[PDB]
Amino acid sequence: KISLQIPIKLKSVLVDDWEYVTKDKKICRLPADVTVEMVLNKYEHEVSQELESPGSQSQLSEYCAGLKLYFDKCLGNMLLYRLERLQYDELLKKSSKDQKPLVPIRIYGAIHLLRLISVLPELISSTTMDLQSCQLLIKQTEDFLVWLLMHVDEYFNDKDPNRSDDALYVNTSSQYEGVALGM
Amino acid sequence: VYEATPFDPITVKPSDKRRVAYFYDADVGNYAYGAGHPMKPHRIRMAHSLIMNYGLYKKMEIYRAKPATKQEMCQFHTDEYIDFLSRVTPDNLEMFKRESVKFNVGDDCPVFDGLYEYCSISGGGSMEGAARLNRGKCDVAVNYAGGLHHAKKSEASGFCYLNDIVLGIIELLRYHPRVLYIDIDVHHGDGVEEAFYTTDRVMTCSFHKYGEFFPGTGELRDIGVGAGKNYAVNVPLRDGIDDATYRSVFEPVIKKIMEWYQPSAVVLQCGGDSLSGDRLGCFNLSMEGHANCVNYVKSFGIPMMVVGGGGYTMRNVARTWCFETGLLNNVVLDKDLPYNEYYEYYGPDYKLSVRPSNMFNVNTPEYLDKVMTNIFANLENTKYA
Amino acid sequence: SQDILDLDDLVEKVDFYLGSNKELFTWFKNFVGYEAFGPSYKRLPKSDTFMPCSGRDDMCWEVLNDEWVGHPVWASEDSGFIAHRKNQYEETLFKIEEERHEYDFYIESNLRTIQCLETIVNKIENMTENEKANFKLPPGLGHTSMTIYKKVIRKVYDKERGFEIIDALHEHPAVTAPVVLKRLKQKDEEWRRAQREWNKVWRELEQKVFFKSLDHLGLTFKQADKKLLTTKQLISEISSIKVDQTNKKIHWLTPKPKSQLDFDFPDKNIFYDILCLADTFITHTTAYSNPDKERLKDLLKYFISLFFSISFEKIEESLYSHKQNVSMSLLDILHRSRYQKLKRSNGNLVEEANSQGIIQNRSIFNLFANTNIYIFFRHWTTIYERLLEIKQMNERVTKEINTRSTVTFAKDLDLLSSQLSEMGLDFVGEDAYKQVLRLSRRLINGDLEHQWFEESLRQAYNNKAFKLYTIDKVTQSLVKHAHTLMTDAKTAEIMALFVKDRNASTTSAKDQIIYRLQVRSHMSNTENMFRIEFDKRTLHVSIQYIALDDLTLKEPKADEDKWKYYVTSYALPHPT
Amino acid sequence: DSKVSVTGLPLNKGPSEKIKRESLWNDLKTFLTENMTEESNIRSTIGWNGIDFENEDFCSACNQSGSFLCCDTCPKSFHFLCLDPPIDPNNLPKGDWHCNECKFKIFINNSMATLKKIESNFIKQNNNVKIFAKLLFNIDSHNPKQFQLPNYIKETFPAVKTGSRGQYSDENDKIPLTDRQLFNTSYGQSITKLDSYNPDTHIDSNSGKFLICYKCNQTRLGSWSHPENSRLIMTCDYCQTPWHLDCVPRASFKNLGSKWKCPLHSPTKVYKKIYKVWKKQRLINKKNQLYYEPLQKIGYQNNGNIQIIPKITQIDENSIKYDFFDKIYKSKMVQKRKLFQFQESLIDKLVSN
Ligand SMILES: [K+]
Ligand SMILES: [Zn+2]
Ligand SMILES: [Zn+2]
Ligand SMILES: [Zn+2]
Ligand SMILES: [Zn+2]
Ligand SMILES: [Zn+2]
Repeated sequence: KISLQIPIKLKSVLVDDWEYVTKDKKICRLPADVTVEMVLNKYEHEVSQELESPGSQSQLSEYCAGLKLYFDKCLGNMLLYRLERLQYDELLKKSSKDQKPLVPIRIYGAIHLLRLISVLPELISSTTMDLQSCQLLIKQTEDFLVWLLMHVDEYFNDKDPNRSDDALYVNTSSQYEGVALGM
Repeated sequence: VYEATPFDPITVKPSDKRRVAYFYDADVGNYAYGAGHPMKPHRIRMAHSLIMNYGLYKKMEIYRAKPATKQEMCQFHTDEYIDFLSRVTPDNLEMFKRESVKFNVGDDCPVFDGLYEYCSISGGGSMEGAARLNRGKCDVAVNYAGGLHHAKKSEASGFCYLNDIVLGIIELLRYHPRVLYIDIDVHHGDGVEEAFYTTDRVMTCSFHKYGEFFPGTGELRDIGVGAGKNYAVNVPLRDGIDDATYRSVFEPVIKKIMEWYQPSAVVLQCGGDSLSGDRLGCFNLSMEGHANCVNYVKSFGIPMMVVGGGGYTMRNVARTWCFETGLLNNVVLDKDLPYNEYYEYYGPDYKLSVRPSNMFNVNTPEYLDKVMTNIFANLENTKYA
Repeated sequence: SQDILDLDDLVEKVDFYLGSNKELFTWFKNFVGYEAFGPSYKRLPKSDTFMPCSGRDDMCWEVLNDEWVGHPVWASEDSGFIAHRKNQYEETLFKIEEERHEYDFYIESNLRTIQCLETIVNKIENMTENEKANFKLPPGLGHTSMTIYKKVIRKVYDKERGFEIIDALHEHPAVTAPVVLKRLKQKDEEWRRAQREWNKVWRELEQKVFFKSLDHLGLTFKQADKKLLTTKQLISEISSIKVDQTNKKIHWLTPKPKSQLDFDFPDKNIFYDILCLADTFITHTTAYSNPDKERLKDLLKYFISLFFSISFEKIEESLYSHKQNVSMSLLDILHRSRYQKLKRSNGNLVEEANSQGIIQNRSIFNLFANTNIYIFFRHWTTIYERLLEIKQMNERVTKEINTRSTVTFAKDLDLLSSQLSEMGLDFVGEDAYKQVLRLSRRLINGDLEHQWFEESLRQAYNNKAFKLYTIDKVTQSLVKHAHTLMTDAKTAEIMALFVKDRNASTTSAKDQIIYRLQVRSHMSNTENMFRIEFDKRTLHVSIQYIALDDLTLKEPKADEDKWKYYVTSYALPHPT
Repeated sequence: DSKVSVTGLPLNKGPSEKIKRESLWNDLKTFLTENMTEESNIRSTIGWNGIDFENEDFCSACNQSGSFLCCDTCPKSFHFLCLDPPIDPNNLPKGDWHCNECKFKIFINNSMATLKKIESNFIKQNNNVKIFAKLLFNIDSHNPKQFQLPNYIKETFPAVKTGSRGQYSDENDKIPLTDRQLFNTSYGQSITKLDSYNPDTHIDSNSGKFLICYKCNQTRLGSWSHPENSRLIMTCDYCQTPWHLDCVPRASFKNLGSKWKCPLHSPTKVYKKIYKVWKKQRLINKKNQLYYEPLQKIGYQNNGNIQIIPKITQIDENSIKYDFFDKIYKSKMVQKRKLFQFQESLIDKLVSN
């Protein structure tokens, strides 16, 4: 049984979100400023600048692309709370009306990536993967967590949407509430 | 600041004379919210009945306002909301299981019949009244059919669908600079307070009940944002208030506003669910304690509109509105009811009076002093007109 | 301290800590040198403030409000909106008018449609056969409201068949008009006769419930006088005044608060009334025997005569004159032997402290008492308070009942409940107060069942005289308390010293200390002591509590009198 | 016409004998109107023209009720939004709708040899993602559901517990009154708001003494022969200092949404307005938390998450005494210096004149 030991501050950030999309009824403002792709490209670029071994950087880029594609394919299935699903559907409608097939990675913020990571242990232990492969995955995502916690106040700052602007979250109207929750 | 002053009887002001206008459509009494509903359009008939048996038709001119059309109603609501109202009927409700949940029109305020027609009549009445005032043939317009102040911009909450008070205030604002909206229904008039929260040309002042009671809004600290800071006066009262305490709170706040805001047109929402014995309300007011406030507003002599409102027991509200109209026409009405078609409801005494109960008064004077102190301290800054 | 919180915000948050201590808080203020602020509205982002909103001109844009929104689920914390109580009789009064609305709604819709149908028939009669051949009736029937006639038709005509007949009406007017018109008339007739014949019973019922359903603080009152009148509550109120006075005494800027309880006794006939009530009660009561009956009457009579210093013979004349319109020292009754005999017969500082203070022509008097004397006096002053409240509303209620203009249009139709006039309970334009008293006499005697008393007090006193619903169960209480003063020997002897003291015409502080000590001798350190201090000039009665080490009299105002009481307290070697 | 109405019987029928027994003891002037009303169209805008497996009643993705589409091939049913992509109810799937799992099974034809074959195929194609391969294959085979935090992270905090429907509830919520609605219909009028009955609410239960009001220091109990001098003492839920509803000016009994907090709890947020954010952590309860005593007690600043004693940084009363004196005296010094520079610029501009 594998275990992933997230730093405490990111657990607090996750619980803070878990309240925000629950009984305060806010949602994630989209398209956010720092999507998933910018995060991971910055991570990989910064880590390849210091790493000298070839296989290290090969496994680095493999991890990057793999996390990317799996987020891309799983976001719709199991990363969204109940209240958000309506915004998701509306985004699909807009994309299909504009004839651009939807990519989750170029709209959604990093908080969903933290949601993914927080899930990841169950995702892996529900499978038949190799012990060494799952172990290297845990070590890898752990290094990603470390690099993320070094910059935690660049993405996850608080701004109180009800007063100034451009906070990471926004409020919903009563019609959006009614449709999304009480369809 | 509040100081206990007893109940002085209401009397007609001698000099203030004015040529009023009574709007009544002969059909609105037929509608009826299906089965057991606290507000119903039968009590719009009973009122008129009495005014036609007391013979006030010689004292003022009664019209019927040509109804509002979709474009005119959509000065406030969104196209989709107005349209969905104009389309829905209980046969094809199932076709609308997305909108009927978005717009809240299926649960507390059901769809019954003539819905669009009823709402259109109330809206057209309100607008034509503001217009005749605006143009100036009269100096008052009573519209006892309108007054749906909970209906928000894109959802009908609280048994009321079309928010005609907002349309009336807009048509008023077409000519008059500043308009003052005085609400004395027991609930909080969140529709109008919201729809003029970010402006300085309309000042809303609502005396409502606070606590776990519909609609849970209307604290004392909601005092308007944007350019409209300090231009909204919510007064949260407590249960069981009597006529004396209500008058002693009402009079100074309204005098202070009209000293400092200086409105050019008043819109008074004369609801009847603040009366003793209602299914919904929890106050303990009489007929005199409720006519006193309208008498006070009239005293100043500003072009004004009186609008209807709640009403959960047709006997109290019918007699109250007959009395209020009589008072507006500088006539104190005889306390014995003549013979009319609905003579049977008014038992057992068959009189024009409403009786208070012995419910326990809770509004402690120190509470009132603190509230009126906060409100005066805020209003200190509306001195510039 | 870390420049995290503002200055003025800190000042406000400290005010809630030093607010009642004005000196400390102003010292702190001068020492330191001194958006959604409403919790109900959110803000929508400026990406949802763009909707169709067809007919808005320029002005309706700058004046309306689109972003700032609020709704009764974020204010209600997702769970709220409690409702009122609405006691049973009130919903029983609701159902009646609900049925009324149903009937009148159907009748009036039938009328409003039948009249238009009839005028359309009037239009079609004078036409020719060719014109009725091509006549069609437009939707609306030429009227303004389009949906009510379809509603009445579908109610009467089996909604599927309702649609059938409504379309066959719009397209075949000349063949469908008379039959549907006649049937509507017939249904209107049947509905109308049933409506009036049910309207009889509706009134018959709401008459027996209306006032009983408008006056219900008075039924939270059959129990809030049997449970909130025990001695526990009675001592709790006054001990609370005492404790709060003490804990505010530490607030030194607050002056010395007043004594615990104050009372005024303006109207004197009510004592005569109370003695007559007690006499009638015991006269009916079969739990005591005749000697005990006479003992009870005697105790009430003579204690009321003395404590209020009311001349006995004037009391006797007033009481017998009361008994006309319906057709011995206190110690002598105090001791059983006396009662039975009379009934069968038919340095320099101490000396100056003791010399000053002998008041001449005593006008302010005292009573000291342990608990049961307080409870007796408490029941007495309560019952007086209630009866006085009524006899103050008396004149206005008489003027009200004298001007009740019965509308004979109703009384010929017997629309008014003659029940209370059938038994004659109603209050004639004479003194309503006398009628209330006589009715209470009858209730104690039982000549009227209780419900009639309650309904009489509701209708005659429209809503304001409910407290008398217990006028029986209170007097039985009071009388019973009186009996204790005869039996518990301790209380009898305390009352004995009361007779002595109140009988004394000149006394100093020293004899008062003697009275206190001799009374506290009868009850141990477990019992409490309260002074019922009487003022005959003003007729004011002030009850003070006593912590068992406290003084006899209220604290003096001057230092010389304080030294005087101290030295006269040391003059008797009792613990000061 | 024989169908019963609100009255109990058909409309064309008088009262029965049971009702009339248990309910008994033993020209007009609005004829007019079509003569006085004359229409008003004086308004400004009159120019405007104007195998039988039984399905579920739950969204097995979110385990809450609603209007849901059911499956033709498994008993599992979802709300119309809980799908990927979510399906519009206006344009329903023409014909039978098959869930992800049954569509998966019929795509694999119940043959695991093809399963392992296509797994080898997939891992052959994208060797670029050779690591995540199993999951990338399996994602399309699991039925959707809302995202629940893994319990191993709900446990890090003790004061974070889920509500009824899987919602955040941080113990500042009062409680599920439930049966209190039966209590709300009290046989004797003693409803929740506590009107006309405050004898024993002014008196502590266990101790037995009086509940004092911190701001006016009097349990005003009145007298229940004279009740117009009660003042509705209520007690907080955290600190329990009893307050008057007239000192904290609010006028209601907070009884349904949350627990009431006195004005004696310091912040839980900042809004610096010159506008920075929080100064308080969460409750990083259990053994895991590390308490740290400072080595320096006069100018250590470190946080606003202090803990007072006789990473949470403990401190002593006298230390904060010193630090507040430091704030006060530095503030008076800088205020004096601001006045000094103000007056000195004034004197410079005067002597220039
Ligand atoms: K405003
Ligand atoms: Zn209302
Ligand atoms: Zn669902
Ligand atoms: Zn399936
Ligand atoms: Zn207080
Ligand atoms: Zn507290």
